[PDB]
Amino acid sequence: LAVIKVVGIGGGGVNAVNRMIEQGLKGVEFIAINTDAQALLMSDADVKLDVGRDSADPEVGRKAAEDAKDEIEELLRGADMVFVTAGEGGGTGTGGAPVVASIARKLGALTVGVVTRPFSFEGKRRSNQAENGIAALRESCDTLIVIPNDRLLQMGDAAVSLMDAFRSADEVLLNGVQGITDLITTPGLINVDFADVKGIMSGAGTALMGIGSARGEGRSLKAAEIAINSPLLEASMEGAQGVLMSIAGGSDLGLFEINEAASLVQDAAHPDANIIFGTVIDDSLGDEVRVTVIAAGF
Amino acid sequence: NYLAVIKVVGIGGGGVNAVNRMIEQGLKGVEFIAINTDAQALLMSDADVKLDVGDPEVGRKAAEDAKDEIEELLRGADMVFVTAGEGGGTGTGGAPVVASIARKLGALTVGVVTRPFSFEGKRQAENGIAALRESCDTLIVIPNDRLLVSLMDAFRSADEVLLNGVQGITDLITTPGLINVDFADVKGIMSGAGTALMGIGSARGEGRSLKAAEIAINSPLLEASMEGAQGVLMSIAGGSDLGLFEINEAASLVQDAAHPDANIIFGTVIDDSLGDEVRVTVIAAGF
Repeated sequence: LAVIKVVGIGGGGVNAVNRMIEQGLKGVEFIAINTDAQALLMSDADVKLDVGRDSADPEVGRKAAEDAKDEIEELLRGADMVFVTAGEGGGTGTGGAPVVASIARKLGALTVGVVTRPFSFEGKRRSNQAENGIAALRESCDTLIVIPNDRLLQMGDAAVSLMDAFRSADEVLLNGVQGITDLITTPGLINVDFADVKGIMSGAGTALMGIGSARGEGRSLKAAEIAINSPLLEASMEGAQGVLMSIAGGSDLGLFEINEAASLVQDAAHPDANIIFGTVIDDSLGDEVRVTVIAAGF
Repeated sequence: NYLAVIKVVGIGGGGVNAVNRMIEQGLKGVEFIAINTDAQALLMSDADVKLDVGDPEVGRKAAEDAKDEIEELLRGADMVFVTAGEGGGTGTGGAPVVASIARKLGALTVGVVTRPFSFEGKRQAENGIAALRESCDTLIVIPNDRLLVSLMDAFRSADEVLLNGVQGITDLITTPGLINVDFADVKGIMSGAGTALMGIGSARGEGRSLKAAEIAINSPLLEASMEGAQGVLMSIAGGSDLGLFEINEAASLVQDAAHPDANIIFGTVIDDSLGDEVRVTVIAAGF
């Protein structure tokens, strides 16, 4: 029984965590860390830590987290797995996320970062800051999944508003966390457990994700094809040496269709790729199946 | 007055986190108080009462500055637990202040303190124990080394015994069982008793009460202090189907194992969520 903690740090990470809670993500403890007590008050996270109270600058965010490092470690003690989520580009997330991940990693927890890069329209300073924060977080994570927000706009609705675009960013962060955690907490016919996940995500390094869903005839092939070709994968599926694939569906998700999706992914992967295939029971999906691919080792 | 008023104070990040864990696990019949002692950070809490009075010396001074408010929080209590939980920091300086206020008020004052695993290294901790000991009636010391398995099993195992450091005793007082205790006897055995050690034991099915009790009494956490103890508190938590004979067999075992001059308070707790498991807690004080 793996103990999994999902940390959202900074407004962006805390927003993402609230979304995970609202969408019913289970089997995990939610931890919100921010430099804003009022925002935290509104959060439904299980644990809430307000940091840097005496002090969008990443250094201020780094020091607030460093100053609270004993406290953060005490909250993470006992976790088998720690997710560190943030919207890179601001101060608290950018600066603080590497501190949290270092602590988790020192404790020996399987440490997964899942972060967004800001949209280009947010400006060059947020983009430059996100890039430094990402390199920093990369050093302290087993796997760092980076989601380019720019690529989210090549999906979804063309008349998308600004709020809709940021909600989409939150959603994809949820998708990245849940695609992994549900294998462990609510497995289907093919049970991929914590030890399996740990084997493929330990020291895997920088990673990209792809997501697809579909309903009806050939739903599994279609969802897997969509996920394989996801703009978020940056057409780097062919080069990945490690791939973790998650397929979620109702209790009637059959092995034949699981296998059809798995076969499609093998044919699209690098010849030497290590690919783990797992399934999730999610009775709330109806006739739809949801495929998630995590690609690493390029 | 007749339903004993018990207050559980978590001070510092570790203490507040412990209180949050106790709330989350459904520990009943007590009032929870979370006291934040850091200026730069605040761990939020679902405790009944929260006080933010934000290095041990820093924690001590911060608590001293808020002593009138803390005294008002504790006023009325028959019994006060004080802990800074796992990890050091400002809480270790604040906890003795809270304990001496609780006690100057007349409450039975019980500190719970942990000694970290040796594998954690050392930065003070001992100074916090001594100061907390001087400020409490009883100080329950939990040496985490005796818990020894992954690193995360060890930490989770430490959190569990910390929680029981409070619940084993409070449940005995607050939650009815077949055998109920007189709080005056609890006060009698714990007032000015000094350092106490704890043993826990668990078993299910056949012979469960004797097995659980035997495990509790031979617990490495008691450091073989059971033979010499002059004060022993023992609780058996189980379902409502817990028979008097098996209960008495367990009570009998602890008497035989204890020093003949020992003072012994014994009771049971009806917790029906345990199924066919029984959980024994043994608190031993004196030499």
